[PDB]
Amino acid sequence: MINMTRKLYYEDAYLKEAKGRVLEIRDNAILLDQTIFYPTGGGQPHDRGTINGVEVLDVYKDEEGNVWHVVKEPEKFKVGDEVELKIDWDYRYKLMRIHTGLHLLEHVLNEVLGEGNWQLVGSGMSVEKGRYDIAYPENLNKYKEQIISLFNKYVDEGGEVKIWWEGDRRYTQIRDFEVIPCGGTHVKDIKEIGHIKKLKRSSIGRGKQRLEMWLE
Ligand SMILES: [Zn+2]
Repeated sequence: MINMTRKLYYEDAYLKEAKGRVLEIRDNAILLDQTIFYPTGGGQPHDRGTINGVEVLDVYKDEEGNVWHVVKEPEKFKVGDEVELKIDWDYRYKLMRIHTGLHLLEHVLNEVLGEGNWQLVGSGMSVEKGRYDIAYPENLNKYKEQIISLFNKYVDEGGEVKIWWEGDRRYTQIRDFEVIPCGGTHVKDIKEIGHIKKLKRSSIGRGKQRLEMWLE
């Protein structure tokens, strides 16, 4: 079935610039059939950049999961032909390190707090920091330092972050750690993440704690 806008970022291979035919249009929407521009959802913001040197402001998906690229100059595009794609690599790559960071934080937390003794409740990330909302009885702070040293240690050692599909479902995994059902864009190796720049703990309420992490 090709009625689904083929995606390239899932195959990323870190490809920065892309080129693919063009499909229908809306007010600002620009349905396509090729793209390196990651839509949204899963806590990983829509990376950005330029499509034909044009300004991309929003990038999401439709019910059938069709990537629409909300641009600034919609009055410079037809309705069928072909175009070039350019994405803010850095803003992208610095998101992968972050997103891949969170998965590692998941394992690390398992090791330190004990797999089972805590519950992930919320997630998501900004362009600079990442957030992991959790539900754990003890005031996390008493683990700040043990967590960071462990996060980093794994980093240095590095490890392959393999990814795959099992039909219409995509799974990911770091080394021999947790196998996660995430749907974002990850680095190929965690050594490509970097040590923690800062790990702030805060109480979000209802007894839920929030780990915000920053990378060097
Ligand atoms: Zn995730």
